[PDB]
Amino acid sequence: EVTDQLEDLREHFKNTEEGKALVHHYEECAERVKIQQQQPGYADLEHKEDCVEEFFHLQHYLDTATAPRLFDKLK
Amino acid sequence: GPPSGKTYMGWWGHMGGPKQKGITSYAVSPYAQKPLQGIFHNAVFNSFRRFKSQFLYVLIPAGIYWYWWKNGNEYNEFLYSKAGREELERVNV
Amino acid sequence: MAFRKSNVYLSLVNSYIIDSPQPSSINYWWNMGSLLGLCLVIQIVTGIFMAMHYSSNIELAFSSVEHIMRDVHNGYILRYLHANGASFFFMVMFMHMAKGLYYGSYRSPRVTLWNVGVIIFILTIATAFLGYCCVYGQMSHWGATVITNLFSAIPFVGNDIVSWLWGGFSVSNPTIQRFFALHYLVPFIIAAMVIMHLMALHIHGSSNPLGITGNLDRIPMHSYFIFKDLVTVFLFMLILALFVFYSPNTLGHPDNYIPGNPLVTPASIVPEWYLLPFYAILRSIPDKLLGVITMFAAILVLLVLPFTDRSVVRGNTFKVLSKFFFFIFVFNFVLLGQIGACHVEVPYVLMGQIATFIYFAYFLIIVPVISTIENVLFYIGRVNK
Amino acid sequence: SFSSLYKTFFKRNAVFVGTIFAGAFVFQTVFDTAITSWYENHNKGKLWKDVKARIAA
Amino acid sequence: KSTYRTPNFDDVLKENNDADKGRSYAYFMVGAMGLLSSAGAKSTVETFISSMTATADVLAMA
Amino acid sequence: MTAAEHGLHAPAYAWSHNGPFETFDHASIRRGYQVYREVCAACHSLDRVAWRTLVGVSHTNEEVRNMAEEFEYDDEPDEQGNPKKRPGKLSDYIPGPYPNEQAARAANQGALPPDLSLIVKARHGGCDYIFSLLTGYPDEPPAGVALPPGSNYNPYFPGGSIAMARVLFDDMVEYEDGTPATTSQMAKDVTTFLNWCAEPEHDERKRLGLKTVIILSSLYLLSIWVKKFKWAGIKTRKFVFNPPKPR
Amino acid sequence: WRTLVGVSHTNEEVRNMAEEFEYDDEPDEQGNPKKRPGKLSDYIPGPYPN
Ligand code: HEC
Ligand code: HEM
Ligand code: HEM
Repeated sequence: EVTDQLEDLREHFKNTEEGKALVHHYEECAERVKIQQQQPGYADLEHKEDCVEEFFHLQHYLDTATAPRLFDKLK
Repeated sequence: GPPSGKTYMGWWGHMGGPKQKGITSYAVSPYAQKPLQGIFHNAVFNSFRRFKSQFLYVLIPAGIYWYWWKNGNEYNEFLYSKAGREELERVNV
Repeated sequence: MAFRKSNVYLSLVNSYIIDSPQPSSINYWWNMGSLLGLCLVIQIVTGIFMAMHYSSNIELAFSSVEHIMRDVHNGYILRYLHANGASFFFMVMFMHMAKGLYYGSYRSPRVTLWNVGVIIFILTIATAFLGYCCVYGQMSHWGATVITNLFSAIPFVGNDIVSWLWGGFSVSNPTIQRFFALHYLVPFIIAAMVIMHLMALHIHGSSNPLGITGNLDRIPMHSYFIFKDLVTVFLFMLILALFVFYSPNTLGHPDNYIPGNPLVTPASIVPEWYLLPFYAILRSIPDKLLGVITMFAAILVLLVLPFTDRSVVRGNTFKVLSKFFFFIFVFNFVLLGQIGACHVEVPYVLMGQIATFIYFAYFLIIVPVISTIENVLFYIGRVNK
Repeated sequence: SFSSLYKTFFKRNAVFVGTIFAGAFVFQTVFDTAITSWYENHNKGKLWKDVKARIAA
Repeated sequence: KSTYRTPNFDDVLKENNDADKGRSYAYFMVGAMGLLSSAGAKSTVETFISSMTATADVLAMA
Repeated sequence: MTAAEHGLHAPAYAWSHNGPFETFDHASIRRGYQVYREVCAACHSLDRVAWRTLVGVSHTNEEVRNMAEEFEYDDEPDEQGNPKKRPGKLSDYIPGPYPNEQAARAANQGALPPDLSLIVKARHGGCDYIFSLLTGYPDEPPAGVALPPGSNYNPYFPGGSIAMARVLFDDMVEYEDGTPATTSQMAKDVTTFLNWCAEPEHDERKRLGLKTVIILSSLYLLSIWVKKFKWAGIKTRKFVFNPPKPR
Repeated sequence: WRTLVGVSHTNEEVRNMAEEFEYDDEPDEQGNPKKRPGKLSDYIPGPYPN
């Protein structure tokens, strides 16, 4: 019944004050990029926006948050 | 053996300094002294004197190059981000 | 006379170590030379005791170093001692050269001593390069490939020099066996040049931080500077022991534990950290021939120093502008190494170019101008007219 | 009895260096034991003897 | 000022100047440095010799 | 380069061996060998680790002899010169799954799986990078990432596009001591095991470092005292100057 | 094989003997062992495998 401790920590810090802002930025980017993918001629644009930056901001926050607390839980 | 050239250092007895009269040395035995005398006074006071006299020459150029390096690092990190790709292709091409 | 005086060999030992008149006022920056001798003894002993187990074929180089780390008793002690001791060899050597640069120990009597030290610096750079290539990791192969593909820029005989250095058509088993044979040979040439360094130092004695003549108050080297050197020797052993036992792979690049693969480029071909300033001086010039000319001129620009120092007093001990510009030079060298560690990107190209210009303008432009200004200010500050 | 202390241990250099080597022998044994015991006691539960006792129980 | 008027060393002279006491204090420190230097030199020489002794790769094939 | 091309820098987890007096959790080395043998050994080799070095770290002597007998190696040829196989001993090495690089590249979409003997030391970040690479597989790549077919996304791999699929899932390995094998627990165990395979001298090296640092710090302080003692007679000199009579 | 060229045979005369013998190749894309007709860089083979 013991589920993954890192995923529990990542959910707990996604549901915080900073984490909801950072997932709002990433979801806003993902909406804009799926709208850009719906446009015709998208495969011949040669500059396609990707949300690696917003995912990296969110994941770096979650890494700094869950880095010191996890190995206490890990037996 | 053969003699070497004119040097500016002799040996014990014929060093090559000038003649000395009137300079008188006094030195007491270390076995009558206190080693580690004054190390706490000179640890906090003489050390601050030496640091205060000699830190602007070491701290202004270190601050200059560290500010230059930090500014260049921040400009590079801005350039290869998503917000500065127009300036990236402009200053790259 | 005493037996340490009348003997053949003990008179050499006596006049260089025991009875050698050192000035009374020299400080702990004069311990760097004895620390370099200790460093070189450490490197030679640990390198022989690892050459007893190292196999210099291209298929056995990395695995034999890995055998030294794993199967040889206290072999990690020898390997980390060799790597961190080479890094500390260059740390202490940069302090030795910077002491000669600050206190003006290159000047009119000690010019031959300065040139022999520059020869030792060239040979130690070359020895560190060859021994780094002996590991045959990923950084060894690509560092050897870049720095021996540099010599294909010479217009007439460039490819001939390159295929003679390589022993083939790329860095391969001939090149690795040349590099182990020469990495064994060269530190004995360094030890001979260290003996010649000691001869040229012995004919005129050490300078002191004041720059004035040390011939008046002088102290025998035994029982005074033996223990003043023993202090820094034990401090050097302490910091080297910390860097060997607790943080043993800090100064090394982590790519070297990849086996040497010629078909895979590791996306940042970077030498050891003590070669990064000359690597940045290389990469600042956008030409292959002028880059290697500029790197060799960066090493050989130390020989213009006793002819461009137009100052009439020796050493920056009592010179405000020479102090300030010496430390601008030192932190320019640090910034140049930090530039050479990085990629070839947009601010770093111009930063390394301006820092290379500063590195060359210190010896040729800054020092004569500043020293002439200080001569004139020293005159008119105390001449009343 | 500092006169007796000096005259015994520090007057003759042979007895001096002999006491240095005897102390170095006793020091090597005792100090190596002390560092081994402190290291193995600081790392309790993480060494193979403790993992082996856990497997045994 | 005469040369027979020796200057003030009083700030560096120790108040008691017993000979055996000060010499035992100096030679105890020199002997402690030689003590730990002997231990370190033994450990260093045994390190290099034990590196030369054998390897685990052949002690397994013993 | 871009942040995706550098990769995401792995954070600093509190390992049980970070720190100048710490040691490997050897039960974690045992559990990490279990997750290596049950998961990682299908595609990854361990060509530098002998069986005999596992003894006294994670298993017993009779415990390693059974695994070495479970594998098979090449023997000296028989009296007729035919090739011959042999059940292994302690002195042999841990065998990799593929006989050559071309077999590995045939089995893994053309990407060669690296040998995990030195990969904690071979990558910047070390155990943090290995743990973050093994667990940091997003279920969805971020929107806009042109991903090649057969390449999964991992933000910690430099470039983002790694060819190792996510191989750590919950309760895939039944641990011997009843440790609850989540994905992060199994990642902590294999990262401790791969760090042991990188630096198996780690415990003894920190032990000798404590001995050496204590002896050299004591020698440095004693040498400072001996320097000040030998130099006191020169350090407290006094010069007076009564200027001489003219001739 | 390349040392015999210019001593007792010619180049196209040594190549035929080297092609008559067969050595090991680099393995193919599937990692299977593979044999290769020999060339001038290869060595004169012995009659027995061990
Ligand atoms: C099956 C196929 C597997 C399994 C079961 C594992 N790995 Fe991984 N791995 C695999 C491939 C094809 C690659 C190459 C990826 C690429 O270069 O695109 C890898 C890579 C790694 C790496 C290197 C990461 C890097 O280069 O930055 C590591 C550290 C790694 N693999 C570890 C690992 C561990 C610890 C495993 C199980 C416990 C494991 N792999 C399983 C293919 C496969
Ligand atoms: C001038 C002094 C020396 C310097 C500066 C020097 C420098 C180096 C360096 C930097 C390395 C690479 C270390 C690594 O990253 O693993 C190295 C490796 C090596 N050196 Fe030296 N070296 C010196 C003396 C010697 C001598 C004289 C020998 C031969 C007897 C030697 C034998 C080796 C060997 C065998 C390696 C192989 C790789 C290893 O195990 O470290 N060294 N050297
Ligand atoms: C293996 C490397 C070297 C060794 C063993 C060595 C050794 C020494 C020693 C023992 C001294 C006397 C102590 C001292 O003054 O510090 C000395 C002095 C000197 N060395 Fe070096 N040295 C080396 C490299 C160099 C280098 C690279 C230079 C610079 C080019 C250099 C220039 C000098 C100078 C100028 C002095 C005299 C300083 C003075 O006393 O005023 N040496 N060397």
